[PDB]
Amino acid sequence: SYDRAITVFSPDGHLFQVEYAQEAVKKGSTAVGVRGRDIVVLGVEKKSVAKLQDERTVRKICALDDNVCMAFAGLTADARIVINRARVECQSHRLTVEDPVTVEYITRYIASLKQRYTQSNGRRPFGISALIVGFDFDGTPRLYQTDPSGTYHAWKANAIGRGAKSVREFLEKNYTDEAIETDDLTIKLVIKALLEVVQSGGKNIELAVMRRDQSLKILNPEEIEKYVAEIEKEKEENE
Amino acid sequence: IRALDEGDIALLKTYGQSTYSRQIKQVEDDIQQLLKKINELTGIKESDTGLAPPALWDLAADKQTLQSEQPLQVARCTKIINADSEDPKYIINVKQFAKFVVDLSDQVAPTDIEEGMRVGVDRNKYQIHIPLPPKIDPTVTMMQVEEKPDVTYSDVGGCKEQIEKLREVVETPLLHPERFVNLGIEPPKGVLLFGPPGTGKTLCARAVANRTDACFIRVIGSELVQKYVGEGARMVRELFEMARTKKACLIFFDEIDAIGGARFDDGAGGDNEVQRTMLELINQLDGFDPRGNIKVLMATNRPDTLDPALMRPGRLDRKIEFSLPDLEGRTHIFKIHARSMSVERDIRFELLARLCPNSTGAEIRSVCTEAGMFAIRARRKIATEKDFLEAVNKVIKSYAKRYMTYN
Amino acid sequence: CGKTMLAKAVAHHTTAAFIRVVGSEGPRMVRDVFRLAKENAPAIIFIDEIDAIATKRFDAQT
Amino acid sequence: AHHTDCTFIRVSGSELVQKFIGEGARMVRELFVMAREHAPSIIFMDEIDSI
Amino acid sequence: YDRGVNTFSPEGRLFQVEYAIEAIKLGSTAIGIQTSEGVCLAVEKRITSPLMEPSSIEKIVEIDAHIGCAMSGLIADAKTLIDKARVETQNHWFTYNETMTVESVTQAVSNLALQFGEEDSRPFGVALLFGGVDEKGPQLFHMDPSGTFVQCDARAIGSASEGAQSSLQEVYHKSMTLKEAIKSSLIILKQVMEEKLNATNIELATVQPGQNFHMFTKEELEEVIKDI
Amino acid sequence: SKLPLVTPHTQCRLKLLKLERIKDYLLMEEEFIRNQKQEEERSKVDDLRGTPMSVGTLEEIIDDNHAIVSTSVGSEHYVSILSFVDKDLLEPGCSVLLNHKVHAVIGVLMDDTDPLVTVMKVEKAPQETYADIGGLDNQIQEIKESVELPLTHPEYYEEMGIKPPKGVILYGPPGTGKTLLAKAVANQTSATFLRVVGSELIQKYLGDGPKLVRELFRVAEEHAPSIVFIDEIDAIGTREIQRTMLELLNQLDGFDSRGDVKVIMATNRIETLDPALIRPGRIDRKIEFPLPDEKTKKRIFQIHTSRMTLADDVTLDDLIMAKDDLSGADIKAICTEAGLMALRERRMKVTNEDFKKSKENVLYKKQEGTP
Amino acid sequence: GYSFSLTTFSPSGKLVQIEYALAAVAGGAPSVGIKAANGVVLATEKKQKSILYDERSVHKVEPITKHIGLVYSGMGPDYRVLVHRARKLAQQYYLVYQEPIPTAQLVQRVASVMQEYTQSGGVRPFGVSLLICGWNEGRPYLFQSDPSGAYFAWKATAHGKNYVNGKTFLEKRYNEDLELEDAIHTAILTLKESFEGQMTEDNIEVGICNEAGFRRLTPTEVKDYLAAIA
Amino acid sequence: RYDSRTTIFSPEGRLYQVEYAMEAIGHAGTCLGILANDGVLLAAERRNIHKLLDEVFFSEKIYKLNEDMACSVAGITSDANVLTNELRLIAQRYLLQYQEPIPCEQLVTALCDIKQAYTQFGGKRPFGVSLLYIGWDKHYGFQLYQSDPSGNYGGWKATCIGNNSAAAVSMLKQDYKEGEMTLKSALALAIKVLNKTMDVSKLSAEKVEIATLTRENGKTVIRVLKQKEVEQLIKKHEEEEAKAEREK
Ligand SMILES: Nc1ncnc2c1ncn2[C@@H]1O[C@H](COP(=O)(O)OP(=O)(O)O)[C@@H](O)[C@H]1O
Ligand SMILES: Nc1ncnc2c1ncn2[C@@H]1O[C@H](COP(=O)(O)OP(=O)(O)O)[C@@H](O)[C@H]1O
Ligand SMILES: Nc1ncnc2c1ncn2[C@@H]1O[C@H](COP(=O)(O)OP(=O)(O)O)[C@@H](O)[C@H]1O
Repeated sequence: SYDRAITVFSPDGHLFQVEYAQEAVKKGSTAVGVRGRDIVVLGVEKKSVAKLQDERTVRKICALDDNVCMAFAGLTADARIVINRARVECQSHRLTVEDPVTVEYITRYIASLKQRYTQSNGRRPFGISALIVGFDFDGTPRLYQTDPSGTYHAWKANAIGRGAKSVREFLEKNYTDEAIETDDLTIKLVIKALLEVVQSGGKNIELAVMRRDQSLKILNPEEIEKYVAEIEKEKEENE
Repeated sequence: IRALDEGDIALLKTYGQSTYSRQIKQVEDDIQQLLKKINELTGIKESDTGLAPPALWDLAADKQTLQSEQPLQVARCTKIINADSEDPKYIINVKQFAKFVVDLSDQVAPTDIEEGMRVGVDRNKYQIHIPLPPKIDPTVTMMQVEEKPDVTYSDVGGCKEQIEKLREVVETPLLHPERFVNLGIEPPKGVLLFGPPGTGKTLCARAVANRTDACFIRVIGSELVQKYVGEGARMVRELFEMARTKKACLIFFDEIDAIGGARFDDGAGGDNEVQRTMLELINQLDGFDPRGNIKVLMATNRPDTLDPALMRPGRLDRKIEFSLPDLEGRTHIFKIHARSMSVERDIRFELLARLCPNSTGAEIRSVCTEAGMFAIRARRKIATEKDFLEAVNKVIKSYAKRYMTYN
Repeated sequence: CGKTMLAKAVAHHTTAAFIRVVGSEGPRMVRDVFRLAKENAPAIIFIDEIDAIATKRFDAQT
Repeated sequence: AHHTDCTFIRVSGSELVQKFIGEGARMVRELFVMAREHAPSIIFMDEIDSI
Repeated sequence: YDRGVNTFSPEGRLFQVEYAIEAIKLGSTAIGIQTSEGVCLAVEKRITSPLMEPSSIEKIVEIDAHIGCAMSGLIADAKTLIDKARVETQNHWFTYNETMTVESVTQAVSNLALQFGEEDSRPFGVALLFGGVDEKGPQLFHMDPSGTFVQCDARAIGSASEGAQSSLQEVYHKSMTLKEAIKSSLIILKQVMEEKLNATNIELATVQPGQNFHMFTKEELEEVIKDI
Repeated sequence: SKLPLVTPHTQCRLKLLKLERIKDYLLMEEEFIRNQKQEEERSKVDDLRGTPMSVGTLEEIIDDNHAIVSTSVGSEHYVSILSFVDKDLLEPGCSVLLNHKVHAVIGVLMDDTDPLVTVMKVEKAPQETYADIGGLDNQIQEIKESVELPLTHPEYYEEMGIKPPKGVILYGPPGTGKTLLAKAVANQTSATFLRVVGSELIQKYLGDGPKLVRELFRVAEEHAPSIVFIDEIDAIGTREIQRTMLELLNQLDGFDSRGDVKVIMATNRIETLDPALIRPGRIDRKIEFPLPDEKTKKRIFQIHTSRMTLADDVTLDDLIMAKDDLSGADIKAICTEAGLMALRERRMKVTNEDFKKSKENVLYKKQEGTP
Repeated sequence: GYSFSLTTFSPSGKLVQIEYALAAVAGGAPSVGIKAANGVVLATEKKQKSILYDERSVHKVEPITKHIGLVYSGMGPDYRVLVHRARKLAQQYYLVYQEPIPTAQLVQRVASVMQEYTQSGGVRPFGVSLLICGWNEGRPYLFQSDPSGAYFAWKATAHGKNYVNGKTFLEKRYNEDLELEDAIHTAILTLKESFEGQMTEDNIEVGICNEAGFRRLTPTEVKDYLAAIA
Repeated sequence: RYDSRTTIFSPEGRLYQVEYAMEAIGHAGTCLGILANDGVLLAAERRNIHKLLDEVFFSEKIYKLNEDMACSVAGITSDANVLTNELRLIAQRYLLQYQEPIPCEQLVTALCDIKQAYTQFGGKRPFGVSLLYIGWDKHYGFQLYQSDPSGNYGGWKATCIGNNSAAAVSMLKQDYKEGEMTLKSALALAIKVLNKTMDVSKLSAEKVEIATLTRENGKTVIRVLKQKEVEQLIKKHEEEEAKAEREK
């Protein structure tokens, strides 16, 4: 009894289709999220504006809350679908619940949606993983990751996509146990990670910052290039 | 871009050279041609022949025997006419040559010649004079072990009950037939060994072969499985005949799962031929005619897969289970493997055994070896408990070797 | 209707040798019959009801 | 193949399939055996997309 | 006989949920001990990286202020089972005001587990261990994807459950104090499973009849580490 | 025998001097050979084996000097053995020279049968060396400890009482140098090298698979110090094919004593390998071949572009940089295609931009798929 | 091939089942529909297996509305279910908009239902090619719909057995300023070319749309055009 | 089999069926949205080639969603028809709810979302249609969008799909113009790319269908080009190639 399906198990017990969804996520581009001392930063790479293409339309970073934002890496159609579901869920929770939305609740909602979409015949699972950063952890920053297995986890800093194997080790190489003072330093570390882009140019990295109390903040290419220059100056110290 | 015009390659390979090009390529061509000249001058190398050390051989006896004796041809005997038993007459078959009616020589006797019997015969009269042994297939006769492995029962760890019960059948009746005969009991004649891979089944077979003292024949699945039909059955026939020739014999089948697969028909006939071979075997073990003093050993990793007729007692009388070693067995095998090494005297082996998960004896030998490589890579002439713990870690983590399906 | 009759009659009147294979009878067979045809220079090959093997090509599954 | 004076060897991908396991491997390896024994040569696989 | 549970093999065995037991096997282990002093659960995290928040992996959970749970297998299906157990306890207590017997919690979760070919998906590839207390006794229970459940005094589930179960069987008796049973569980998990104890990859949860608070063990493993 | 290895490769007079040294020596060979008994032994033996002598097969040996021999007509003859024939060199299946008239055994002929495995004996390792491979140092020490050190210096293991490791699997993405490392270790220790490519042991004939592996191990042990390489073991590794697996596993672990032959098995899909073939008892050494890092990539670029004429403007670092996206084979592809691109525009001295567009085009041809 | 299932794509992007339906089409009854300067003429044959079959009992040209005439490719029962659906759809449009259904719009709705049958894994499309003649706002319209759900406008066309000859015929035997009488003559001529065997009042039936109204020919008129003419 | 059902991934995670839908789009008639400012255009040459084709609508490729919205068609004919009807339905929903014109990106996302939902569920065949949108809205004004069967959508200033789509986008990136490249230059470039992609020497007027949106009175107009304007456009391009010849 090989896989051939979504709701049957291999003789050793593994469900192969969720693994195939994991591989489909692995095909996607890089996405490395972190949480700092107070702020959370994000940087997406491999924009690859195709001359006639205008980059803005694709919206590789999307915000669906009073304050929460990131896209979902993988197939962008499932990304837009889950974007619509996240909009609906966050607005409904804010309108219906006595208190506003929290990052844990929306992360659990997304995980449960993926699980309930997987747990049936004739229903293709969402082959997309995401990195959620929220503000209201009782006024603290925190980061979650969502996996098409309908699973959610809480990272201090995580990477998914084409560089998932690499950047994570990079994180394990230098994610400072000292909480990042001057969260601009954490943003510079994120820029250094984005220097490991699929094109590695660093001139088209789209970055977002949110200080756990602020709304969504977007970093323009020139000011992001300023942090890239600071990181390059730090790197040139080896002389 | 235009293609490389002949002038373009000319200038490409001319302008870009060093001022050395001509000399060193010409010198290389001289290398090649001088090599060929040396080869032709020295001639070809003498392939030679046998020709044992010169002082060992010849004597005029060699040529005298060559010019005096007869290069006898070999013929299948058949149908002793025995028309009057004063001169019996025989039929002979010279393979791919002919069939003759012949008589004995002045040397051989009628009692010395039987039907078939693969006799020899002269080259022009075709009179029969030599008793020759029957044709045993070479690919069957090389199967006899001819050399005992360097393993004893003391090298097998933990399986005291298994080795006792197997020696009860494969060793005790040969060593002490008196116990069985004076008590008037018939001992078992077939032992099957089953268990997970790497538990020591082939090691037990090696120990038995070392302590057998009788004719021991190993058997492997690939040996029996020929391409042509019936040929494997033929080899098993010859193998059992060979076993009958010996005064008692031991037959060992390693991984009999290769041939003993249960018979099935609906698969468009299935493998069938392998089933035919194992059917000839299932007859030879117990069919018409008593098997003889032939005690038989099979070891397999899939006991349930074999055909039920092969599991049947009277052909497989005693079935033995080699399970994963217990803590005491793990300690014992660790001792046994550590006997040969140069290690610390104070190695607390039972600690290592209780660090071991449900590890087969193959894993024990592997971790012992990994400690050996740790010591050697450290260039130390003594293996230490630290080396053993790194070996345990290496082996266990290697066997353990996204995985988000876990809890 | 006489396809095989008329092919046979043409072969008999001419110096040709008449080889015949029915389409219900893989590509190795086609190469073999063509090679056999080559062995006799004026030979004639006849395929009977070739439609079974010469049906329209699409994306084939099995 | 004609102009470069190298030998021409042709084996179609449809010819590669065969009805038995262990034959395509053998046939390809021995095809390159003829390729090497003929020395300067070109190997053609017409309709390699069939496999 | 591979499409689903609705097919019977010649030996009667459904060739779908044996793979569910094998899916129990692929998951990380969980240990449970039932003692007169208290019922305890131990759980291995199998932590991929220290950048992970170790508590984020919910392989040890609190069903209610009188019952905790550990489990092995698939984490999402386990979380669904845990959610049902919690809402069942909430509803039953809010309605009847009587404490939910842990066995009743197992019954409800098992009845959910019987919802793949019994109505109108697939078996829940996860096995659970419950440890709870009630007005009539402290209990430990185990259940599997098949929907069956059993009362156990010392149970091991997940990967390498055989060796840990053998050690747990050999060390267990009916008169252990919770301290000695806990310590035996920790030393067994240390020797067989991964390594020396640490707060990053192992978790403990104990339940006592008179203690509805602090159902877990947290930020106090230090006294263990030096004295283990 | 072969020529020495001249190890300048740039066109310099050092290369010349080495060459004319070699020419001097070969010319002395020519001189010496051009500037140019046992008739009793010959008159006895080579006249007893009166020409011509037929070639047949030995089947059985019955007496000290009596044996059964078949010939190409298929007939069977009980003949005598002359004393000069080495008895220990005679066994069933051996090719034997026979007197034409009286068919008497007059010597053993060195074997010229079993053609296929005779071809796969290759022994043609010397195209590479540990030199040709750069950066795979952990793998190098691992395989050295496993197979190379026991062959070169079994003294350490015998003194330690250690039975050496008896199986190695190499794994990793393709183009990482597993085959190169196997050939290189075959070159370092001149033990006979045996290579057999995966699926090629899968055969249509029912016996041919296990039979082929049996004869390959037979020839390997016949050569005694030997290394056997099975690349893409996955083709077999992942009843008949399982029976070939059983044959190989038993040839590894099973009865008899194997001795000195070492086994290297290379796979691209190690995780798909069946548990049986990965024997903890036999296969204790699994060597991963990761995609090369920055240092390893730099080493491979230097190794491959070393033999090419290079311009000054080539900045190797921008080629090395980005990530571990590719393997050594891809690096060789970039070097080769950069050579062709320099050739088209008529450079015999490749430049930096050549490598830049070469890596760009390779990355274009690397993988595919709709966005 | 990829024909046993209707709801899947082939590697080349073809859904083989619907061209199988189109192969069922053009294997059925031959028929030709042309557009004249004033009106639209659709002609189809009536030839059964045996003389017992009273052919007048089964009309093939059916008036969807007094201004719409409909002909099919030969798939009888599928044509009947589809023509019932088309009649009901035309009635819905006639009552909703209080105006008669446009010919192009009617064909659009019919092809929409056709497409509705081109999905799921337990149904099959009606392998029928539909020729629709109509009058709308003083303009004549001839449309063709096919089981794939597609529809197109033809000045002249034909389908059924031997349809390529009808295509060539309407290629060289047509001009857009044909009068109605000459249009019917062209239709019966291409019917003669496409059909095998002679025809009488029994063997053909024709429907003509004129801007005042549509009407199916009486067999006597069908013989008047087919016999004693051409 | 993996490729038989849309809900099964490859072991690499790729989906075969939507890929087959794109290779289907490979057969589609060449059609592009051209690069224009202060205006936009959707040229779509008709693959329909036969004398007796009536083309009574005079438009079968470009469909007007509203006087500020037009869409192109490249895919399965019936799927395209039902999809265009669904576009008009969704625009009607948005307008009836808000009494405001729908933004380009919102409508495009809505259609692509329902397409993805249809592809996601089992027992249903993915819509083998890719399409282009030309529109003007409050938020961004002139916009051209491209959408695929998978439900992916994006913004392109100049793009082409259908027959030789890769070649078309290639020469569009070759002689790419920006800024002062107004609507008339867009017509010229569209004529150039259509003559290059199509095999017809002296490309015929009836073979090509062109439409364009321009902001008149702030209420906007979408004009589908009639025969005459296409005629002198093609003739002017022919004499422009003649002028390019005159340079030699
Ligand atoms: N109980 C044991 N005592 C000593 N050595 C053992 C034991 N079990 C396994 N080994 C070692 O591991 C190897 C096991 O091989 P074995 O299990 O006999 O192969 P197979 O499973 O094919 O019969 C032996 O070579 C032996 O050296
Ligand atoms: N025109 C014919 N005249 C006489 N006999 C015929 C004719 N056509 C067919 N037959 C008979 O039919 C038999 C088989 O015909 P065959 O040549 O196989 O026709 P086809 O090739 O069309 O099947 C012949 O034995 C022959 O007697
Ligand atoms: N570390 C390396 N050093 C030098 N060459 C390498 C290296 N890795 C790969 N190569 C190149 O790749 C090829 C070997 O690929 P390899 O990985 O051995 O194939 P396989 O995957 O079949 O074992 C050789 O041509 C070699 O030049």
